[PDB]
Amino acid sequence: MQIFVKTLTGKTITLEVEPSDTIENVKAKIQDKEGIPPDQQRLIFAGKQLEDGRTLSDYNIQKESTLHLVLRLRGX
Amino acid sequence: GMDFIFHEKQEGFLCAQHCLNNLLQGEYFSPVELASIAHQLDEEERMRMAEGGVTSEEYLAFLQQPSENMDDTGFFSIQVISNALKFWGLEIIHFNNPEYQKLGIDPINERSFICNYKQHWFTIRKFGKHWFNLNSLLAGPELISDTCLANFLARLQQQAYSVFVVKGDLPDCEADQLLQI
Ligand code: NA
Repeated sequence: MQIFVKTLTGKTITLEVEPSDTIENVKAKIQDKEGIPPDQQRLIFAGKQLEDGRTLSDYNIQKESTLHLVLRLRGX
Repeated sequence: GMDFIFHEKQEGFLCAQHCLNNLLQGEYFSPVELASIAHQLDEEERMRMAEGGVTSEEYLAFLQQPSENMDDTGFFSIQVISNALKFWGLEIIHFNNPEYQKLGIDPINERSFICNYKQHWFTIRKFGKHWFNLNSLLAGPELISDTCLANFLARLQQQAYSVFVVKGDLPDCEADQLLQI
């Protein structure tokens, strides 16, 4: 299924994922696709920072759902 | 040396500000501008968290977390650098971005990059046909020869380094005008 990952800085990323995918897997997809390393990713959905070990299914994330991507990298 | 190049040397930890100022070639950015950019980014994140209810456990736990955009040592984030660049019509992306990489651009033909090494921001940019390192931790601007540039940016692969390419027409400055032909 298809979900959307909207950053705070303009870009919305369109991913192909499955409900049994873990947040960990999704972050790895985002790395594959966008080159953003998992460590620099904070993912938010419906008011909750998503935990790596749980699944999209666990969070009730469905087709056309929109997640939010906060990037974590500081300097200095 | 290299006096016609604008080079803001490192005051303590204000490296984001020197990085941006050195890229744009002047005193473009001040501490208040960047703190406000971070505060608004913080508020944007809070709004996304409030989607769950400002009374929920998750929301309240979040308010007890440090900012991801301006920490208590005064470090600014990639999101703040991003938004400061938008002021000037500039976009920024991980140099290792797979869509960008497919373009097949020779890095020698870009105009500016921003690097993050061990939590320090520095700029590398081109004036005329010449690449310079504009790192605030440096006595002064230093040439980087074309044969070296790509290899320099490839430090990405190290855990220590993150390398960004800044796309768009940079504002005009005396250094470009002097070094062009
Ligand atoms: Na890296």
